[PDB]
Amino acid sequence: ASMWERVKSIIKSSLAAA
Amino acid sequence: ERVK
Amino acid sequence: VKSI
Amino acid sequence: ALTRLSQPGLAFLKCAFAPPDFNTDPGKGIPDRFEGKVVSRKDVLNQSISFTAGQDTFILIAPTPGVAYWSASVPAGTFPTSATTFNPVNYPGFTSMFGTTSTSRSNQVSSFRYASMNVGIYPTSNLMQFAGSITVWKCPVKLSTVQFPVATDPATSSLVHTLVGLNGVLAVGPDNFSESFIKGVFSQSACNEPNFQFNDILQGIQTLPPANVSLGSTGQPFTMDSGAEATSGVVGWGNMDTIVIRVSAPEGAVNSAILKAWSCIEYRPNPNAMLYQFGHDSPPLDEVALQEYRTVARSLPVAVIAAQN
Amino acid sequence: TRLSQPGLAFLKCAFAPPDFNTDPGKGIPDRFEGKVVSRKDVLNQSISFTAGQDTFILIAPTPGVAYWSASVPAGTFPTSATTFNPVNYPGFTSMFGTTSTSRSNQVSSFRYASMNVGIYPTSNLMQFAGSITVWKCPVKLSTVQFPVATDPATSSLVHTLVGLNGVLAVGPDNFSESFIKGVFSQSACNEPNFQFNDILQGIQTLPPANVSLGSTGQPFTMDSGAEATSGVVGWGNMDTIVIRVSAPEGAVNSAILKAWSCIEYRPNPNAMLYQFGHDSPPLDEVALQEYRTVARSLPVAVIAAQ
Amino acid sequence: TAPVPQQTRLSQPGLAFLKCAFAPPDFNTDPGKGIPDRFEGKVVSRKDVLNQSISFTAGQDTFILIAPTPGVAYWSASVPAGTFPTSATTFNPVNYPGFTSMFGTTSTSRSNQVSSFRYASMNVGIYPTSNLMQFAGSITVWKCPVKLSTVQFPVATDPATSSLVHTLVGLNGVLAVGPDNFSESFIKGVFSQSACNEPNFQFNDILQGIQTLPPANVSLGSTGQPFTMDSGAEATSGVVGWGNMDTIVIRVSAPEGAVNSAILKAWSCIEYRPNPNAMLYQFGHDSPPLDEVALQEYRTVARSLPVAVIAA
RNA sequence: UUUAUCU
Repeated sequence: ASMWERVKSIIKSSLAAA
Repeated sequence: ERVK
Repeated sequence: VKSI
Repeated sequence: ALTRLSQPGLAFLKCAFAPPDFNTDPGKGIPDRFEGKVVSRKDVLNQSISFTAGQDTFILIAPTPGVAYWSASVPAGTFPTSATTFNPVNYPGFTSMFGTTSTSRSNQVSSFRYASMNVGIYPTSNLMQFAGSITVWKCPVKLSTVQFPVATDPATSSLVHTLVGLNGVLAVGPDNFSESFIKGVFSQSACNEPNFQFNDILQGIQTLPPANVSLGSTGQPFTMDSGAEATSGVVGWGNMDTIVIRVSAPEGAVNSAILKAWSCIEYRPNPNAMLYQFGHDSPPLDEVALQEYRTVARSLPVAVIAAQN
Repeated sequence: TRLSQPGLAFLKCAFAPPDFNTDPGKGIPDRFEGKVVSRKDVLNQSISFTAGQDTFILIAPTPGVAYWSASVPAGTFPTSATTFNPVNYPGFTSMFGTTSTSRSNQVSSFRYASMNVGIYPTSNLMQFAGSITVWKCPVKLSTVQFPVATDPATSSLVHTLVGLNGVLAVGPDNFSESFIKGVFSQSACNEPNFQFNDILQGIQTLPPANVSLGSTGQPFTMDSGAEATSGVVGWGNMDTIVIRVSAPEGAVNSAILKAWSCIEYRPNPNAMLYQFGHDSPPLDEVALQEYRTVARSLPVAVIAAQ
Repeated sequence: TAPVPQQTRLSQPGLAFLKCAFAPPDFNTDPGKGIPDRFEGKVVSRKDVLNQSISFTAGQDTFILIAPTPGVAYWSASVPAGTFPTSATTFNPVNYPGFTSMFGTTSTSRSNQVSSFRYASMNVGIYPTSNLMQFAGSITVWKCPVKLSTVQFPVATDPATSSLVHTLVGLNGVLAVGPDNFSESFIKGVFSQSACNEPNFQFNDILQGIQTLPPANVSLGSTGQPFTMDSGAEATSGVVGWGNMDTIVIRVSAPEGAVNSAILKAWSCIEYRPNPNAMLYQFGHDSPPLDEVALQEYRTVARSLPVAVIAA
């Protein structure tokens, strides 16, 4: 897994979690 | 406008 | 404390 | 999710967490509640390095404008002694923006604000003679002063800048990443302040402690040499947790590697500064960008493998 | 949407001429709600220009001081030899005592709400001549260290102003206009959020006496004068305003000058003014975004009579 | 002429955090992850509590204050009845238990345990142990907007120079009795809290080498400060940083021929950036995520709370 | 009608 995907992974993860 |  |  | 953020607050995010991936990241600056003309310049430094065998060479990534990193070599198995001195490695074009004398630093621009700190390490050795390990932790260093009395006629107590959270450097921090040299490593640093503030530029500071000042009198563990005032120099101290990197080179080792630095940074131009032509006002604040920056900064490992930059 | 009246009165003194707005506004609508005191400061004064000389004026975030003016020969910029004198808003002496070591008694810290300045020409059609141009320099207050050879030898530090340099040459973007059309201008916050700046003791001149100007790095000197008459209290987070004013020699240039900035201070319990102070107004998100938006919106300066 | 062309469910940490600010030390409230700081950085919070039982020299108005400075619980100054502080009188440090462990013995090595500390709350309490007819006098309190500044001046020397050092401002509002205060019969004791001085919870850097203030070799006249500060032995105590907190001011008038004996509690929650090397570094957790409910509550409570309250 | 993004 690349870096922009360890980044965009916690983005749709924290933005979806709420 | 700019005054209110 | 804890009024409102 | 990603369709919620403003477009300026995105080039800002790429410049912050994943600068390596998009070959070009001008960025639109920080979506801060504050909008004013400012210039967003991203720094990139490429450096090929050879490590002294039998010696742990230490590296420092501090939020100092114009200079990407500091280094010193110390015998293996040991940490920096008070006698050890560090040297800087400017970012391409340092001379251009901060003049030649410590008295010229401020003319190019007045203040700065750090966006990101990005570091890369790429093993450039053969798999047969490479040996050793890379260790990393982040140190919360801040810049401040210390006043001590001096006997002159009449006697007075001069007060000067000193650095705190320094000694944290000697021991391998609890929160760290450790791995075999060959895998190399990438990592970044986030703002250590609740809000992003503008730190002013500092003049006349070639080295710390400054001349005529005895070390330890500062309480600081070691010395920082900017060197010639014309060659290099120290401008300011960003609110960024400085990153620390140790490289253990077991004796008889053949360890070399390429190094890359991504410092997304914003300054404010002076009208006489010819650079002012490309200044674009700080993009309007975008609430989610600020949530994401904070959120992801907190979710990221201290460091990661080189192959996974 | 709808905002509160304290966050509106604040918007008004900051962006409405001092003709329309009479009240300074209970305070700045921010997180902070501790005991503060707002005082809108207005300096009214008529002045005539030295003929044949180009006079430069600066509106700096220095409390109790309207501006700093000095004159240089036509078409030339400030040189190491030139120095600026400040003009005090009324009753300055009244709150910053008489000596530099007496600035802290009345109040302990501050921050600027807005900083506005204007010019209404008096000259008649046949006598007036020249131009007035304007740009804003992002000036900050820094500190500079250097070695000193005494026995024993040591390295002392001294306050210095950075961004000082931008003043020599006119800004890439500016308000260039005929002296007869006058001008109105304003300065806004230089930081994302509003922070309190402590008061400054013992500062009268910069570079301070006993300090070579070369070592300081700044282009020109600044003298407050006698501790009694004036003084340098503090340096707010606000871009500074620069203004050149060409005065052709065969000419008569008369004009009125208004300069008012609303501002907030932290009264000292002892202080004889502590009683007027009210608590800082509650947070107002609508007004903050509007303050920032109108800031980016307004031009460098506008023609007078507008 | 041609015209020119110009081109109700606040996160649990703000539940434990808000309780740090206005909840007594008997509630045994915990420090919590920290402040709902926008910042998520690594920090270790600590609740400092100090109990001091003391007697008051009668006929002497003892003036005490709470220091926004870490490591010291309060400062004590004493003077004749009806009199105020003077250029002659100096204040004595009275550090929190275990001070020496975090700042070491030398004034220069104050920095190593931690780089910077940000204040959470600052509270103080007084309880009287005096019987009914043996006690006398009154207590009076007001808060002060004391900030750490710096003064610049030139002292002739060859070569001549302008050395400048730290000087505290707002000490002038320390002599006269504040307009907004709480005054009561010594016996009724008193309780009080302090709020954040600024809207931002920025980290105040830790300083070194400051033992006395005005620092040595400097006239108290050339500093502007009303009186002196005893750093005390450098190894016993020192002042590292100045918190952006309103400083509290309490004085107790001891009329002649009266014995006043009462205990004293002082606590405060703080967050510090742990040194990588430090032992303390291993307890540290992250500054809890930014919560808007608690951040606005902390401020609404500051304006609602009276200057001081009865002991009971 | 023309020349930096998101699935």
